[PDB]
Amino acid sequence: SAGITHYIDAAQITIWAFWLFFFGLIIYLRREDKREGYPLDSDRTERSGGRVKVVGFPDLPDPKTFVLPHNGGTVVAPRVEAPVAVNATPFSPAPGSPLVPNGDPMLSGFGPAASPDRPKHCDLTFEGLPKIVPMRVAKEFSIAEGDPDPRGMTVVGLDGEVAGTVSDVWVDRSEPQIRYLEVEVAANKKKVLLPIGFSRFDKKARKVKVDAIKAAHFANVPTLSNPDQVTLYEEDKVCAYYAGGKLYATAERAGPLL
Amino acid sequence: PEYQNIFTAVQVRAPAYPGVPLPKGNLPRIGRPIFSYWLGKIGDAQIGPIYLGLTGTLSIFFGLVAISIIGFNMLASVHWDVFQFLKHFFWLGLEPPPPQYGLRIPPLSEGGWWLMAGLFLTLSILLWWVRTYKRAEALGMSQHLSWAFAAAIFFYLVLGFIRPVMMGSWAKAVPFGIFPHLDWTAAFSIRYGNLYYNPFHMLSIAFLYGSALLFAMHGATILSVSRFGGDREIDQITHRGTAAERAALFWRWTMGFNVTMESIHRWAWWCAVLTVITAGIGILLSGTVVDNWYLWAVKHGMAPAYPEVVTAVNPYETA
Amino acid sequence: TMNANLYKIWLILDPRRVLVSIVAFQIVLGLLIHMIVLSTDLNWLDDNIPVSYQALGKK
Amino acid sequence: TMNANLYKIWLILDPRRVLVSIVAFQIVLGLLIHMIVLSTDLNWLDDNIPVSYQALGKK
Amino acid sequence: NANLYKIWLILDPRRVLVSIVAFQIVLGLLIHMIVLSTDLNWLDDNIPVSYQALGKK
Amino acid sequence: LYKIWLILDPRRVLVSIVAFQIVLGLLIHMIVLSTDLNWLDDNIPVSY
Amino acid sequence: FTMNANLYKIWLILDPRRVLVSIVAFQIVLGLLIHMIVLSTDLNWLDDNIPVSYQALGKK
Amino acid sequence: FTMNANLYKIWLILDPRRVLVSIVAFQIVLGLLIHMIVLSTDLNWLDDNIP
Amino acid sequence: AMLSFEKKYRVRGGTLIGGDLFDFWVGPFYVGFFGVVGFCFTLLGVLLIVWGATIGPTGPTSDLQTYNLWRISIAPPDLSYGLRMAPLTEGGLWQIITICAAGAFISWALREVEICRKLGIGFHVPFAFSFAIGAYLVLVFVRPLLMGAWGHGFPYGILSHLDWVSNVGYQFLHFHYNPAHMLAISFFFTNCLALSMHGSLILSVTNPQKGEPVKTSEHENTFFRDIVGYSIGALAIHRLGLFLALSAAFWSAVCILISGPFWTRGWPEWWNWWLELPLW
Amino acid sequence: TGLTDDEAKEFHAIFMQSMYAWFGLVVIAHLLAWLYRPWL
Amino acid sequence: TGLTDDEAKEFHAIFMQSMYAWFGLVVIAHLLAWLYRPWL
Amino acid sequence: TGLTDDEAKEFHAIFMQSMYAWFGLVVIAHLLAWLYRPWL
Amino acid sequence: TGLTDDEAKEFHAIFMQSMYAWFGLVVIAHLLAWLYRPWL
Amino acid sequence: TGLTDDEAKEFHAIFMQSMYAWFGLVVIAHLLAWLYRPWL
Ligand code: BCL
Ligand code: BCL
Ligand code: BCL
Ligand code: BCL
Ligand SMILES: CC[C@H]1c2cc3[nH]c4c(c3C)C(=O)[C@H](C(=O)OC)c4c3nc(cc4[nH]c(cc(n2)[C@@H]1C)c(C(C)=O)c4C)[C@@H](C)[C@@H]3CCC(=O)OC/C=C(\C)CCC[C@H](C)CCC[C@H](C)CCCC(C)C
Ligand SMILES: CC[C@H]1c2cc3[nH]c4c(c3C)C(=O)[C@H](C(=O)OC)c4c3nc(cc4[nH]c(cc(n2)[C@@H]1C)c(C(C)=O)c4C)[C@@H](C)[C@@H]3CCC(=O)OC/C=C(\C)CCC[C@H](C)CCC[C@H](C)CCCC(C)C
Ligand SMILES: CC(C)=CCC/C(C)=C/CC/C(C)=C/CC/C(C)=C/CC/C(C)=C/CC/C(C)=C/CC/C(C)=C/CC/C(C)=C/CC1=C(C)C(=O)c2ccccc2C1=O
Ligand SMILES: COC(C)(C)C/C=C/C(C)=C/C=C/C(C)=C/C=C/C(C)=C/C=C/C=C(C)/C=C/C=C(C)/C=C/C=C(C)/C=C/CC(C)(C)OC
Ligand SMILES: COC(C)(C)C/C=C/C(C)=C/C=C/C(C)=C/C=C/C(C)=C/C=C/C=C(C)/C=C/C=C(C)/C=C/C=C(C)/C=C/CC(C)(C)OC
Ligand SMILES: COC(C)(C)C/C=C/C(C)=C/C=C/C(C)=C/C=C/C(C)=C/C=C/C=C(C)/C=C/C=C(C)/C=C/C=C(C)/C=C/CC(C)(C)OC
Ligand SMILES: COC(C)(C)C/C=C/C(C)=C/C=C/C(C)=C/C=C/C(C)=C/C=C\C=C(C)\C=C\C=C(C)\C=C\C=C(C)\C=C\CC(C)(C)OC
Ligand SMILES: [Ca+2]
Ligand SMILES: [Ca+2]
Ligand SMILES: [Ca+2]
Ligand SMILES: [Ca+2]
Ligand SMILES: [Ca+2]
Ligand SMILES: [Ca+2]
Ligand SMILES: [Fe+3]
Repeated sequence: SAGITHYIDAAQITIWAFWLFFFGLIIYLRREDKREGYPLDSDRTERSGGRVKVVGFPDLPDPKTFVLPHNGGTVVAPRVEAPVAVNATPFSPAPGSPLVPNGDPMLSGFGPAASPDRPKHCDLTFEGLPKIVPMRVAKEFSIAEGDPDPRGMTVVGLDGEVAGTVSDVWVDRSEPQIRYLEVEVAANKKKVLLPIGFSRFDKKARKVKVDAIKAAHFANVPTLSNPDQVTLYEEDKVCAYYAGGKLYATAERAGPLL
Repeated sequence: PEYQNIFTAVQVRAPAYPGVPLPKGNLPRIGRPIFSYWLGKIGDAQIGPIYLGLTGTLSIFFGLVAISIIGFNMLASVHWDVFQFLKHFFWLGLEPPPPQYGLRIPPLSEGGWWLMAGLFLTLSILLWWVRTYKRAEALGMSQHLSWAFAAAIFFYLVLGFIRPVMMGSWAKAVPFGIFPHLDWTAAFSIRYGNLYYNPFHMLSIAFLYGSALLFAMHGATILSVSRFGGDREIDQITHRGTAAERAALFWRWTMGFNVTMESIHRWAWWCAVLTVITAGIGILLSGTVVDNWYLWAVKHGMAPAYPEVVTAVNPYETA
Repeated sequence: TMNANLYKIWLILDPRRVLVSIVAFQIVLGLLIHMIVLSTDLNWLDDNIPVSYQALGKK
Repeated sequence: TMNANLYKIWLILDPRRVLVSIVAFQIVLGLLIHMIVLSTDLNWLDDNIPVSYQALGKK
Repeated sequence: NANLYKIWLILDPRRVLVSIVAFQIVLGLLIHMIVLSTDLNWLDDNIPVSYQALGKK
Repeated sequence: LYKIWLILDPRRVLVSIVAFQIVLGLLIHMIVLSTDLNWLDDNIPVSY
Repeated sequence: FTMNANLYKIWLILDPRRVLVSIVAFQIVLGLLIHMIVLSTDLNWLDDNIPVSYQALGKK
Repeated sequence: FTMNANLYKIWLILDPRRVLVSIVAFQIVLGLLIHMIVLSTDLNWLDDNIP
Repeated sequence: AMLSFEKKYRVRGGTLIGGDLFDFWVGPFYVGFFGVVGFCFTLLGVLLIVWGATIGPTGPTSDLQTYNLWRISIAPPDLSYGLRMAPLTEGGLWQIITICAAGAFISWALREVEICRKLGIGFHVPFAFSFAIGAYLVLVFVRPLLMGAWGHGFPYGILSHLDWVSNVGYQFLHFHYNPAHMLAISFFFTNCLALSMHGSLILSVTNPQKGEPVKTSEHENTFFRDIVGYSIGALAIHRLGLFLALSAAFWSAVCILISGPFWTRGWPEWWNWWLELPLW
Repeated sequence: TGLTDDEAKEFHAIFMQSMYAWFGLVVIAHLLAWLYRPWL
Repeated sequence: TGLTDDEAKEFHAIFMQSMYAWFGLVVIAHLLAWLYRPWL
Repeated sequence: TGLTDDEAKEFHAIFMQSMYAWFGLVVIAHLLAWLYRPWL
Repeated sequence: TGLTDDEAKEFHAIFMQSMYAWFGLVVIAHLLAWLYRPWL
Repeated sequence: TGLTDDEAKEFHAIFMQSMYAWFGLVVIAHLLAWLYRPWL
C-alpha cells in the first residue's frame, strides 16, 4: 500500500472508493467550514500547510441565505463584514505579537472582554414575545419547587466584599431555565444583568459569589437599555464584560505564575 | 471557581408546552407532561407529551412483539424458572435457525422464533425510521436524522437481510442476547480471518472514535463558551456573536485551522454516519467476499512482519 | 449535431466551476489509472525487461 | 409522438440540480461498471492476451 | 501561446502558480518513491551495494 | 521572469522553501542512510 | 564571503522574535536527534569496547 | 570571550524571567534524559561491577 | 495571519508557568510556554521514530525492515528489562519516543489552558482532553508499572498496535465479558448516537425545509418530545456529550488497568460472583 | 421551475440532442466491446 | 450563468477546440501505447 | 482575474516560456535515465 | 502589501545570488560523495 | 516586520558574530570527533 502495487482483487477496490469520497467530502466540509469569519484579515503570517493556497484550498463557498423567523430580516453567508476597531497597541510590531488593551482594559473591549455587535433586537420566542425576559413579565413562572429561590441573594465580588444584590432572575419561555439575575448594584443603585453562567451559587449563605470581576466593576457593567427585555446585541454585551474580569480583575490573573 | 455548567443549579418551571401545533393529518399529541426535579437537574425537567401516529403505533406494536418473543423463548430456556432466568440472564438468549434451513422458514422450534421475532425487529426498526422523517418534516424540519438513522439502520441490515441472507445461512445472522450477541462479534472475528485486518472495520473504528472524540470536544467547547450563549448555537448559526467568536478562535490558535458553530455540527453528523457506514461495509465484504482478512492484508502487503522467537509444528504435514 | 446550439451551456454553468473541476479528473483519474493498471495488466515497473539490475548487476 | 410534449419537464426541474446531477450519476456508473466488468464479465487487462509475458522475461 | 493568455482571467496567477508549485513535489516525491520502491531500485540494489553490506564485516 | 515576485510576498514562499528544505534534508539522509548504504557500520569499523 | 554582501536586508522579512527562538528549537531537537541516531547503530561508544568495558567484568 | 563583548545587547530581545526560568525546566529534564540514556547501557553503575 | 475577527482578541500574556516571552503566534497557532516544548518532542519523535522506521526489526538491512506504514512499527523492550531504560535498538528507543509523546500531550494540553485563558473562556476543553491524555498513561504506564515492565506496554504500529490488543485481549479469552469493556464500550456507542442526533438536529433547524424560517428551540425541544416523547433539552445535549465521552474514556481506562494487575482469570469467569449468589 | 416556455422549449432540445450524442458514443462502445470481447 | 451569450460563445469555442487537443493528445498516447504493448 | 488582456498576456509569456523550461529540463531528465537505467 | 519593480528587482538580485549559493553547496556535496562512496 | 534599515544592519552584525560562534565551536568538536574516532 506504501510501496506501490502488489495484490489485486475486488473488495480492495472499494476500500479505495470510500477512502476517496472521504477526501472529497472532507473538502465539502472545509468549504462549509469557511462560511463565516472568512476571508482572513492580515499578513502577520501565511497559510501553514502543504499547499499554501491564496486563501484556503477549498474555494470559499457561495452565499447562503438564512430566512430568519417572523418579522426578521434575512441573513446570508458568506457575507462581507465591515472592519472593526482595535482598541489596543501591539506590544511588538512582530507578526503574531499581542495587542495591549489601551486605557482601562476592563472595558477597553478587547480579547478577554471583547465582543461582536450582534443585532440590537431582543430574540423572541416561538410566536412573538421575547425569549429572555426578567421574572417581571416572567410572572407566569415559578422557582423550581425545592431549589432555594435566588431572589434576595446578595451577590459578592470575587474580592469577597459584597457588591449589590439581586432582583429578577431572567427566565425563558422556551426552556424553564434561569439565564440571568437582576443585580441592583450597591454604588450605582442601578440594575446590572447577572449572567448565571458566571454566577456561582452558595445556597448555604444566601450568597452568590462571582469570581469574575471585583465588587466595584459592577458599576462599569454595560447598562441595560430596557429592563423588561434584552436584545442579542446586548446579550453578548453584558457577558463579554465579566469575561474580561477573568484576565483583568487583578494584575495577578493576566500575568504568568511561574 | 466559576459555576462550571454541570447541573442546572437553580431551576424554574412553566406550564406544559405541547410543542408547535401540527397540520392537517398529524393526530393529537398525547400525554399529561410531568416534571422531575432530578432528571431536570441535568436537562429539560419536563416530561412529554409524546406523539403517536400510525407508524407511531404500527411501529411500536411491531416493537413489543419481538421483545415478547426474543423475551419469551428466552425465559422458556431456563424452564420458565425466573429465579435462574434472573441468574443466567446476561447469558440467556434466542439463537437463529440451524445451518440446514439456511434460508427456509425454520420450524416452530429450531431457531424459528428468532426468524419470527427477527423480522419484527426488522420492520418496527425500519418503521420507526418512518416515525422520524414523518414527524420530522411535518415540523417544517429538513431530514438529517432520518438520513443517519438509515446509515445506522443500514449496518443493522448488513447484520441480516443483506448478508446473513446473502450467504444462505439462518445462522450467519447474529443471535439475540447480550452475551451470545457479545459472542457473535467474537465468533465472527474468527470464522473469517481476524477483523483487525478488514480495513472497513479498522476504519469504522477511527469514526466510532472521532465521534467519541468530537461530540466530546464540541460538547465541552460549547460549555466552555456556554456563558456567552454558546449553547444557543441556533442563533449563533444565524447571528454570530462572542460565542462562536471565542470558541473557534480557540481551535484556531490550537490545532491551527478551525470552523463554525455550523460546520462542526456537520462533521458531527458526518463522522457519526460515516461510522455505521463503514461498519456495514466490512461486515458485508467479510463473508461473501474475502474469507480471511489477515491473509487479505498481508497478501496486499498490508499485514506486518515481526521476528520469530516461537513457532510450532504441523501434524497434517509430518503426520 | 447541434454542436452549434451547445454553446449556450455557459449560460447555465459557470466556466470556472466546470473548469478546474475537470483539471482535477486528470490528476484524480490519471494516477488512479496508472495505479489500477500496474497490478492488473503489464506491471511495467518491476515485472518484465530489463532483468533485475539488483541481482543481475551485483551478483 | 410524445416528443413535442416532453419539453415541459424543464418547468419543474431546476437546471443546476438535474443537469449536472446526471453528470454526477453518469460519472459514477462508468467507474462502477468498468469495475464490475472485471470480476465475472472479463478481466480484459490481465485475463488472456497479452499476459504473463513479464514473468517470462523478468529473469 | 499566441491566444492562450485569455485563460489568466479565469484562474488567479498566484493561486494557479503556487498551486502547481506544490503539485510537482507531491507528484515528484511520489514518483522516485513509486519508482524507487518495488521498481528497479538504484540506491543500493546492486552496485555499489558492495561496501554497503560487505565493507561492514 | 524576475517580475514574478509581484504575485508572491517574500515571506510566503521565502520560508515555504526554508522548511521544505529541512523537510527534505532529514528525509534524504534518512532514506539514503536507510537502504543505500549505512555509512555508520556498513563498512568500518567491523562490528565489535 | 560570497553571499555576505546583501544578507542584512533579510531582517525586515524575518522577525527577530519570530525566528530567533524558532532556530533555538530546531537546534536542540537536532542535537538529541544526532546523538541518538549515531548511538543506535554506528559506534554505540557508550557501552561497546572502551575504556574498561566494566559492566561485563562485574556481571560476569 | 569571542561573542561576550557585544552580546550584552541581546537582553533587549530575551526577557530574563522568561529565558531564565525557561532554561531551568528544560535543562533539568535535559539532565535526567541524559543519565537515563547513559545509565541504560554505557555503564549501569548500580549493577555492573562492585559491590 | 488572523481570522476575520481574530485580530481583536490576541491580548498580551495570560500565560501559565511563565511564557510571557514566547507569548505570540505563528500562522494561526499560539505558542507560549507549551507550544514551544511540545514541538521539540514532536520532531524528536515524529522523526526520532523515523530512525526506527529506518532501523526496523533485525537491522536497517533485514528484509524484515520496511517502509510501509501498514507494517512499520516501533516495538517496546522485552519484559526482561522490567522498569529500566532498555537499549534503544532493543527497547529504549520505543521508550524514548513514548517518553516524548507524553509531554507532547502534556504541553499541548497545557498550552490549551493558556489559550483557554487568553480567549477568556471556559476550560471544559482541556480538562476533557486530560482524560483522553490519562487513558494513554494508564495504558502504557499505570498498568505496566503494576506489571514491573515498561516493555510490557504496547507498540507504535500503524496497525501493528492492533494485535498487541488482540493478544493481551485474549489473555482472558472472551475479553468481551469484562464488566468495564462492556460499559466503556456502551458509551463509545451512546456517544456515537446522541452525537449523530445533535449535530443532525441542528443542521436540520438552521437549514430547515425549503422556504422556511431558521426554526427555534420551540421546535427542537419538541422534535424528540414527539418521536421519543421526551427531550433532554438543548443546553443538556452539550452536557450528555462530554459526559458520555469523558466517561467512556475514563472507563476504558479502568477497563485495561485492571485487566491483569487486578485480575488474572479469564473475564468470563469474573462474571461468576454473580451466579454463586446464595439465592438462585 | 425558475424558467419560462421559450427557454424550456429551446434548451429542452439543446440538452436532448447532446444526450443522444452519448447514446451513440456509448453505443459505439457497447457495440465495439461486443465486437471485441462479446458477452451475454 | 452571469454572462451573456456573447462572452459565452467566445469561451465555449476557444475551449471546445482545445478540449479536442487532449482527445488528440491522449489519443496519441493510447494509440502509441497499443503499439508498444497491446492488450485487451 | 483582476487584470486586463495587457498584463494577462505579459505574465502568460513568462509563465508559458518558463513552463517549457521544465518540459525540457524534465525531458533531459527521463532521457538521461533512458540511457543510464532503462525501463519497460 | 504591494510590490513594484523598483523594490521588487532589488530583492530578486540578493535572493537569486543566494540561490546558486546553496546549489553550489549541493554540487560540492554529492560530487564529493561520488568520490568517497559511489552509488546507484 | 518591526524594524527599519538601520536596526536591521545593527542586528545582522551582532548576531552574525554569534551564529558563527556556535559553528566554530561546532567544527572543533565535530573535528575532535573525526580525529579521535573516525566514522565513515
Ligand atoms: C528514478 C530514476 C532516476 C531519476 C530520474 C529523475 C527524473 C526523470 C527527474 C528527476 C528529477 C529530480 N530528482 Mg531524480 N532520479 C533518480 C534518483 C534521485 C535521487 C536519489 C537519492 O537516488 C534523488 C534525491 C533525486 C532527486 C531529484 C530532484 C532534485 C529532482 C526534482 C523532483 C521533483 O519532482 O520536483 C518537482 C518540482 C517542484 C516542487 C517545484 C517547481 C519547479 C519550478 C519550474 C521552479 C520554481 C519556479 C518559481 C515559481 C520561481 C520562484 C523561485 C523559488 C521557488 C521561490 N533523484 C534516479 C537515478 N529524477 C526531476 C528533475 O530533476 O527536473 C529538473 C525529473 O524530471
Ligand atoms: C548521504 C551521504 C553523506 C552525506 C551527503 C550529503 C550531501 C550530498 C549533502 C549533505 C548535506 C548536509 N548534511 Mg550530510 N551526508 C552524510 C552524513 C551526514 C551526517 C552524519 C552524522 O553521518 C550528518 C549529521 C549530516 C548533516 C548534513 C547537514 C550539515 C547538511 C545540510 C542538510 C540539509 O539538507 O538541510 C536542509 C536545509 C537547510 C540547512 C537550510 C538552507 C540554508 C540556507 C542557504 C541559509 C538560509 C538563509 C536565510 C534566508 C537567512 C537567515 C539566517 C538565519 C536562519 C537566522 N550528513 C553522508 C556521509 N550531506 C547538504 C549540504 O552539506 O549542503 C551544503 C548536501 O548537499
Ligand atoms: C483483544 C481484542 C478485544 C479487545 C481488547 C482491548 C484491549 C486490549 C484494550 C481495549 C480498549 C478499549 N476497547 Mg476493546 N477489545 C475488543 C472489542 C472491542 C469493541 C468491539 C465492538 O468489538 C469495542 C467497541 C471496544 C471498545 C474499547 C474501548 C472501550 C477501550 C478504549 C479505546 C480508547 O479510545 O482509548 C483512548 C485512548 C487515548 C485518548 C490515547 C491516544 C490519544 C493521545 C493522547 C494523542 C495522540 C496524538 C498523536 C500522537 C499526535 C499526532 C497527530 C495525529 C493527527 C493524531 N473493544 C476485543 C474483544 N480493547 C483499550 C482500553 O481499555 O484502554 C483504556 C485497551 O487497552
Ligand atoms: C467493460 C468492457 C470494455 C469496455 C467497455 C466500455 C463500454 C461498453 C463503454 C465504455 C466507455 C468508456 N470507457 Mg471502457 N471498456 C473497457 C476498458 C476500459 C479502460 C481500460 C484501461 O481497460 C478504460 C481506461 C476505459 C475508459 C472508458 C471511458 C473513455 C469511456 C466513458 C466512461 C463513462 O461512463 O463516463 C461517465 C460519463 C459522463 C460524466 C457524462 C458524459 C461527458 C460528456 C463527454 C460531456 C457532456 C457535455 C458537457 C455539458 C460540456 C462541459 C464539459 C465538462 C463536463 C465540464 N475503458 C473494457 C475493454 N467502455 C463508454 C464510452 O466509451 O462512451 C463514449 C461506453 O459506453
Ligand atoms: C453511527 C450511527 C449510530 C446510531 C444512529 C442512530 N440511532 C438511532 C437514530 C440514529 C440516527 C434514530 O433516528 C433512532 C432514534 O433514536 O430515533 C428517535 C435511533 C435509535 N437507536 C437506537 C438504539 C441503538 N443505536 C445504536 C447505535 C447507533 N445508532 C450508532 C452508534 C445502538 C448500539 C448497538 O450501540 C443501539 C442499541 C434506538 C434507541 C433508536 C431506534 C428505536 C426503534 O427503531 O424503535 C422501534 C420500536 C421499538 C423497539 C418498540 C419499543 C417497545 C416499547 C416502547 C418499550 C417497552 C419495554 C421494553 C419492551 C422492555 C421489556 C419489558 C418487558 C417486561 C415487557
Ligand atoms: C474521550 C476523549 C476522546 C479524545 C478527546 C480529545 N482529543 C484531543 C482533545 C480532546 C478533548 C484536544 O483538545 C486535542 C486537540 O485536537 O486539540 C486541538 C486532542 C487530540 N487528539 C488526538 C488524537 C487522538 N485522540 C483519540 C481519542 C480521543 N480523544 C477520545 C475518543 C485518538 C484515538 C486513537 O482514539 C487519537 C489518535 C490529537 C490529534 C490531538 C492531540 C495532539 C497533540 O497534543 O499532539 C502532540 C504531538 C504531536 C503533534 C507530534 C507527535 C510526536 C510524538 C513524539 C510521537 C508519538 C507517537 C505515538 C505515541 C504513536 C502512535 C502510533 C499508533 C498508530 C500506535
Ligand atoms: C516523507 C515525509 C513526507 C516525511 C514527513 C516529514 C514531516 C512533515 C515532518 C514534520 C512533522 C511535524 C512537525 C508535524 C507537525 C505539524 C503540525 C503542527 C500539524 C498540526 C497538528 C494537528 C493537531 C493537526 C490537527 C489534527 C486533526 C486534523 C485532527 C482531526 C480531529 C478533528 C475532526 C478535528 C475537528 C477540527 C475542527 C473543525 C475544529 C474547529 C471547531 C471545533 C472543534 C468546535 O468545537 C467549535 C465550537 C464552536 C465554534 C467553532 C468551533 C470550531 O471551529
Ligand atoms: C440559451 O441557452 C439555453 C437556455 C438554450 C441553455 C443552453 C443549454 C445547453 C448548451 C445545454 C447543453 C447540454 C448538454 C451538453 C447535455 C449533455 C447531457 C448528457 C451527456 C446527458 C446524459 C444522460 C444520461 C442518462 C439520462 C443516463 C441514464 C442512465 C440510467 C437510467 C442508468 C441506469 C443504470 C442502472 C440501473 C445500473 C445498474 C448497475 C448494475 C448494472 C451494476 O447493476 C447490476
Ligand atoms: C530593503 O529590501 C529588504 C532588505 C527589506 C528586502 C531584502 C531581502 C533580502 C536581502 C532577501 C534575501 C534573500 C535570500 C538571501 C534568499 C536566499 C534564498 C535561497 C538560498 C533560496 C534557495 C532556494 C531553493 C529552492 C527554490 C529549492 C528548490 C528545490 C526543489 C524544488 C527541490 C525538490 C526536491 C525533490 C523533489 C526531492 C525529492 C527527493 C526524493 C527524490 C527522494 O523524493 C522521492
Ligand atoms: C511573610 O513571609 C516573610 C516575609 C516573613 C518571609 C518568610 C519566608 C520563608 C519562611 C521562606 C521559607 C522558605 C523555605 C522553607 C524554602 C525551602 C526551599 C527548598 C526546600 C528548596 C529546594 C530547591 C531544591 C533544588 C534546587 C533541587 C534541585 C534538584 C536537581 C537539580 C535534581 C536533579 C536530578 C537529576 C538529574 C536526576 C536524575 C535521575 C536519573 C539519573 C535516573 O536520570 C537518568
Ligand atoms: C417471558 O418474557 C417476559 C414476558 C418476562 C417479558 C420480558 C422480555 C425480555 C426481558 C426480553 C429481553 C430481550 C433482550 C434482552 C434482547 C436482546 C437482544 C440483543 C442483545 C440483540 C442483539 C443483536 C441483534 C441483532 C443483530 C438482530 C438482527 C436481526 C435481524 C437482522 C432480523 C432480520 C429479519 C429479516 C431480514 C426477516 C425477513 C423476513 C423473511 C425471513 C421471511 O425473509 C425470508
Ligand atoms: Ca451463539
Ligand atoms: Ca513492464
Ligand atoms: Ca484480455
Ligand atoms: Ca544500486
Ligand atoms: Ca561506512
Ligand atoms: Ca454468459
Ligand atoms: Fe452543538
